[PDB]
Amino acid sequence: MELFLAGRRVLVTGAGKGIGRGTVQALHATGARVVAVSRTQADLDSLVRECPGIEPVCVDLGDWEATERALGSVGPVDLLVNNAAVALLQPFLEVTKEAFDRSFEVNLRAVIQVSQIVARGLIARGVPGAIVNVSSQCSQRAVTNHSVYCSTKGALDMLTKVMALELGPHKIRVNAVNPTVVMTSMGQATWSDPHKAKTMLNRIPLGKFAEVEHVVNAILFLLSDRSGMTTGSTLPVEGGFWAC
Amino acid sequence: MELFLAGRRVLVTGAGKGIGRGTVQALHATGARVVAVSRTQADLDSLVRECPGIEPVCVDLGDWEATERALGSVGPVDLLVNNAAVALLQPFLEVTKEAFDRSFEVNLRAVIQVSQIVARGLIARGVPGAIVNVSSQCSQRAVTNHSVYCSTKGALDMLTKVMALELGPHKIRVNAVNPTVVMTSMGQATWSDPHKAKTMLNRIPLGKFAEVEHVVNAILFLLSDRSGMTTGSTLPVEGGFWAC
Amino acid sequence: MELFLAGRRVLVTGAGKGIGRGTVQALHATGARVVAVSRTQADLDSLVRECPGIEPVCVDLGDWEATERALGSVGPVDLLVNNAAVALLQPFLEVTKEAFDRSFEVNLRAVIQVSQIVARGLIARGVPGAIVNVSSQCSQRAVTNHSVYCSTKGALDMLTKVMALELGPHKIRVNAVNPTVVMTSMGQATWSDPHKAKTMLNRIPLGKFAEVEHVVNAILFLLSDRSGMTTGSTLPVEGGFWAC
Amino acid sequence: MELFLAGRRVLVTGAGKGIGRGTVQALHATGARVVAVSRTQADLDSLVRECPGIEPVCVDLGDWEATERALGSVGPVDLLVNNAAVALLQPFLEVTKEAFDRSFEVNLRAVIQVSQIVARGLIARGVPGAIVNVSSQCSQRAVTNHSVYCSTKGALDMLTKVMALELGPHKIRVNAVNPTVVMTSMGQATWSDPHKAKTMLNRIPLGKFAEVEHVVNAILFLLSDRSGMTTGSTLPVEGGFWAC
Ligand SMILES: NC(=O)c1ccc[n+]([C@@H]2O[C@H](COP(=O)([O-])OP(=O)(O)OC[C@H]3O[C@@H](n4cnc5c(N)ncnc54)[C@H](OP(=O)(O)O)[C@@H]3O)[C@@H](O)[C@H]2O)c1
Ligand SMILES: NC(=O)c1ccc[n+]([C@@H]2O[C@H](COP(=O)([O-])OP(=O)(O)OC[C@H]3O[C@@H](n4cnc5c(N)ncnc54)[C@H](OP(=O)(O)O)[C@@H]3O)[C@@H](O)[C@H]2O)c1
Ligand SMILES: NC(=O)c1ccc[n+]([C@@H]2O[C@H](COP(=O)([O-])OP(=O)(O)OC[C@H]3O[C@@H](n4cnc5c(N)ncnc54)[C@H](OP(=O)(O)O)[C@@H]3O)[C@@H](O)[C@H]2O)c1
Ligand SMILES: NC(=O)c1ccc[n+]([C@@H]2O[C@H](COP(=O)([O-])OP(=O)(O)OC[C@H]3O[C@@H](n4cnc5c(N)ncnc54)[C@H](OP(=O)(O)O)[C@@H]3O)[C@@H](O)[C@H]2O)c1
Repeated sequence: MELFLAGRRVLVTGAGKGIGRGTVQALHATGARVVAVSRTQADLDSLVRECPGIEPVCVDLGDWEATERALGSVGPVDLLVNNAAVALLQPFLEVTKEAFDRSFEVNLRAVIQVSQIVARGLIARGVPGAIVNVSSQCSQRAVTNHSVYCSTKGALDMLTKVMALELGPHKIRVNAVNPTVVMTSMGQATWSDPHKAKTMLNRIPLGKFAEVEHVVNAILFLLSDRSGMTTGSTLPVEGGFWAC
Repeated sequence: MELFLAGRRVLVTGAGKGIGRGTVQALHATGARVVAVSRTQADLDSLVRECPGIEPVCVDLGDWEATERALGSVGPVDLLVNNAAVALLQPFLEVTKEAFDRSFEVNLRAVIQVSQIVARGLIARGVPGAIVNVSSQCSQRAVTNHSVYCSTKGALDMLTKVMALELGPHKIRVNAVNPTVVMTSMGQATWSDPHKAKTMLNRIPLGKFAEVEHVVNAILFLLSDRSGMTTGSTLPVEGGFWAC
Repeated sequence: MELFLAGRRVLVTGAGKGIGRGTVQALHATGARVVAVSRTQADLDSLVRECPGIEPVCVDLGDWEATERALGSVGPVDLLVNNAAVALLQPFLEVTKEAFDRSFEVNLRAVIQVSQIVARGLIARGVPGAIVNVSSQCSQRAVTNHSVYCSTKGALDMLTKVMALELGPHKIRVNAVNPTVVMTSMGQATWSDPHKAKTMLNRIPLGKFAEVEHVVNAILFLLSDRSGMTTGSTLPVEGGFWAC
Repeated sequence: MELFLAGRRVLVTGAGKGIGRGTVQALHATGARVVAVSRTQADLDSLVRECPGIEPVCVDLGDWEATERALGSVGPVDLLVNNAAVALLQPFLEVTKEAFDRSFEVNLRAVIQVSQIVARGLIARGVPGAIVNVSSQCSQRAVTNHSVYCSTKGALDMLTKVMALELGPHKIRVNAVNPTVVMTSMGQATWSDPHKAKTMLNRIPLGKFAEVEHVVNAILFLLSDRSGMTTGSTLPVEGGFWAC
């Protein structure tokens, strides 16, 4: 199934590691032009060696002012993957103002700002496009010590819906993907305990956590014209965790 | 994106018309071996002329005993699309025992029976597979005169979930697709009035009804290993109707 | 908080045992006039001794023709609790035509028929009313061996929604309550194993199953004018099971 | 139905106007002791005249530091209603950093902080309690120019779920209410146009917007032991808007 992603310009946030990195790798492989945005220079340096031709942008996306300046003259961008996020885990009764603020600045505010920059561009050019927001299984199911992170992802699901409503007339589709634990730096920080992960694994009908490739495939399908009547959705990549 | 559907054996119900017909057409074009099951012989005759080498099975899927007999020695089936359904529309206070019975027999009990036949075969062979159930935007939003139809589709969503739970350990994924109005015989029976369709259209961010191709694309993605951590889901093909 | 249920005429199905029995008991204590409908005569005999002045109607609600005949001259009914149901548990691959048919006949088609009888009466009289459908935590989460039962309850949720839509203009509200395990004959048939119940209990934030009183309280709130802008809803009585 | 709210100490945020004000009025009428928290002194002055004995606290709840200082020695609080919110409406492509920040500080961060203060108190005293979060119909359905406000409410729904999970062991229930337009200063700012409200009204089965009394009744029921197995829920007070 040809997705018709070849030659199109794609911006990926949180491109340094895990899902964002895999997404840049897949897009570069299929002949897309990629803008790779991430917080840590070393991650972008190695990525550009692996994927020659991608345009690295090193910026902290929790910084509205710095984001605007860095994504300033990004150029035409046809397709957008909002993947950058932080998981700042604290028991509810220990949540701090600082962890709340940081989480919403990165996981949600930056989704607004980057998507605005991309959408404005598409509309000015009079051309259709697509946005995928990387949410989570946790966007619709609570997990201990994830009050902030779950709230950002629940917010992100709804944000996705409003964006879909308002951008649909401009032929811009906006979807979310919702993965279970993916063993990456985030995933194997706290799910690295074989029995903390055990209780969750028992709740997953397919009996396993998600690979980066599972998430990337879902993102690519949602970016493509193959999903041309899908907008405002939350596509689960969690092995049936939501079902039971 | 290669879906790896070439050579696999696929059974599609309600193959005679609309979405099921389009699904047969797409699968045959990609090199799958198809078992086309539908109620009306003429539909199947023409489809075999269009798609030489498909195996037609003419049966009324509302008939448990006749389905068992017809789908008896169907052979190895790796993939299953449960698409046959009836939309018997009556105001709630006019709902009849007959309309209820027929609707549940075709729209749900046949999903069980045909899925058992295929699943039992997969388990005997010890091989993975996938099932797609064609649901509806109505599975989750009520529409006047659709009390029975809405209930079958709401049931079918939850059926998809239990099937996902129980078949997951056998590496069989089970997903639903949930289209808005598709202008087919069913779609353009009652949504043929330009203002009955107008109120719904105003609720769709993408400002249009779904084409058969939109639904087939989602089906083919959910059948393929590209959607390998998606099970128990309800993938909307409704232009954003659920979102707003 | 006065619910203004004194003097109103209430019909309750499955009144013989568990939740329906408790509902009759509570309503009779508050001064409602109750029509108690249930399958087994002995259950109704004892309940009328406990609750003198209730009107017993012994009928099998799975029988459309017999229900029509029994609920024929029931008289003015202002409020309706659809509680009768069967839990026929079979592994998915063991589901039978008979179990499916029985389950849908009692759990759903009877909800339609009894609701039509009451609603038609309300509309003829030109007076407002309310209907409560007793659903399940299973309406929205799959449980092994509950493919049929889960599907009836998933259907019943969506039925509640269409009924709410169509009856709203007649000032008739229609809501569902969705309890977790309630230790009654149904609840303590299969959840009687202390470790089968253990895995579910660990998923309930309140760390316990529901008492009959919990469910009756939610029913009575949804019947009263206190819930006057609530219709089409699914009120969980599951200790937080859906939330996590 | 006695709710057993008499004599218990209840804190209500956004008590100055609309739903929060009605809630203080109802609680004061039933004999509860009320802490009334709101931004504008004049609103609290008049409230205390209407409801002698309530403890006014004038504070901007978007200010973490000022909140901590003001709700410092509040005293024992048994029950909590988080109602303060701002609706800062902007088209998606016009959303500003300032409107995002303000909305999340008030609508969500303050819910965290106030609920922490109350919960810590309950736990220190070893006593059960209840929290109700005033969300919205918009928490699960997108509305034009409400991207920020819808995202706060979607976040609030999820927050409610995590809080329910973590506080359930401490016998603290946490629920949300989700009203449609209530004609208050917020409601009749933008829904004051008789045809902007017309499209929404047509989508409401009960054919009307919510009164303050509808919301207050739902809050009281969720605060009471009558809803003793309900936690992590989102109780709609939107006349069936979600159903169709
Ligand atoms: N694995 C899981 O448990 C899991 C589950 C469900 C959903 N998700 C979601 O999946 C997505 C990807 O997560 P992952 O597991 O791939 O995480 P990861 O391995 O931690 O990758 C996240 C990437 O985002 C970048 N990033 C974070 N904050 C940033 C900021 N302020 N500015 C610029 N870049 C920033 C990170 O950079 P630095 O490392 O340089 O900070 C990193 O390159 C997220 O949206 C996450 O919420 C993850
Ligand atoms: N089109 C829409 O508006 C819409 C919207 C939401 C969901 N859906 C769902 O999409 C699927 C496809 O519908 P469609 O629009 O393509 O409908 P269609 O054009 O009416 O085609 C339905 C096909 O299923 C077959 N079928 C029906 N009952 C059968 C039975 N008892 N045994 C064997 N075959 C049977 C029909 O055969 P005969 O014609 O010979 O009876 C027909 O070939 C269904 O599951 C439907 O509910 C459709
Ligand atoms: N308890 C749980 O675990 C649980 C959990 C989630 C949801 N629910 C739902 O809660 C409701 C009440 O169940 P329960 O636990 O109270 O069950 P129960 O203790 O088994 O009582 C069910 C009552 O309904 C009656 N009934 C069943 N079929 C009938 C028929 N065809 N015609 C007339 N009466 C009939 C039964 O009569 P006979 O006994 O004479 O057959 C019995 O009096 C149902 O809608 C059930 O699905 C229960
Ligand atoms: N009516 C609707 O359209 C509608 C619909 C669905 C849900 N809701 C929700 O219902 C709840 C009540 O809204 P309403 O219609 O009653 O609104 P309202 O009439 O505007 O009342 C909101 C109250 O909250 C107070 N408040 C706002 N920000 C505050 C802050 N930073 N610190 C302290 N107090 C603050 C307001 O004070 P000032 O006026 O002094 O700022 C006011 O007294 C909210 O959670 C709202 O989101 C409203």
